[PDB]
Amino acid sequence: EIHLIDVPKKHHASRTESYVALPPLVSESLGFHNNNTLAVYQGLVYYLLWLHSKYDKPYADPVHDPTWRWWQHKTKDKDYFFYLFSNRLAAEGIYINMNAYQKLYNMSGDYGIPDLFFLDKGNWFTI
Amino acid sequence: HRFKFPVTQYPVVLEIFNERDKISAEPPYLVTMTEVNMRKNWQLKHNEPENVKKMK
Ligand SMILES: *[C@@H]1O[C@H](CO)[C@@H](O[C@@H]2O[C@H](CO)[C@@H](O)[C@H](O)[C@H]2NC(C)=O)[C@H](O)[C@H]1NC(C)=O
Ligand SMILES: *[C@@H]1O[C@H](CO)[C@@H](O[C@@H]2O[C@H](CO)[C@@H](O)[C@H](O)[C@H]2NC(C)=O)[C@H](O)[C@H]1NC(C)=O
Repeated sequence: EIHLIDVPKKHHASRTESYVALPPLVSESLGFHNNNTLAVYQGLVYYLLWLHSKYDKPYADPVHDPTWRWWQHKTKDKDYFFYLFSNRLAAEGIYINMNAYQKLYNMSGDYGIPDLFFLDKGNWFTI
Repeated sequence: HRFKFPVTQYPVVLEIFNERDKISAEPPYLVTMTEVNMRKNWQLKHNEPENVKKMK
């Protein structure tokens, strides 16, 4: 048999930036999604990628991870919003979760030797 | 339990018991005080952080 152990992180080695955008929750008893719920999902994914594009501005900004500037003040109201959804009192029954739409830096997922490797000025890797 | 005239800053410690643990009462678990005997010469003082301004 042959095995690779002490493999190196695929996303760091291949230098890939990864986002996550999970669908908004629905209070419908059967769990189905309307066309308007899918429209909301569409717009939220678009706005995530829009921040991905606008993060390339020259000025640093105070906090890394661009999605911060999207949530900002709203992060203080989460319980309130969640309350209105738990008791199904919230508008069209949709729930927009802050943590659902964000850029992941470190995850432990698919492994093995990555295909691409990137090197810069004497940095090394091991297999 | 007996108390001396003015009772000031009497701490209402609320503990939630969850089998494995007992944690303190959190701001999501907002609470109400009532006096079942209908007396009304009492006051309750509390701090409001900007986590309940909207819940409250
Ligand atoms: C989801 O589908 C509904 C239809 O069930 C769309 O609502 C229609 O919108 C048009 C606008 O041109 C109206 O003429 C129709 O009368 C509407 N239908 C009803 C039943 O009122 C709705 O637009 C769709 N959702 C989205 C986001 O486009
Ligand atoms: C309720 O009374 C307690 C005292 O038992 C207060 O707790 C103190 O708060 C001050 C800050 O103002 C701290 O310096 C002390 O260390 C605290 N003591 C203890 C034992 O926790 C509490 O602040 C009071 N509640 C409110 C809303 O003011």
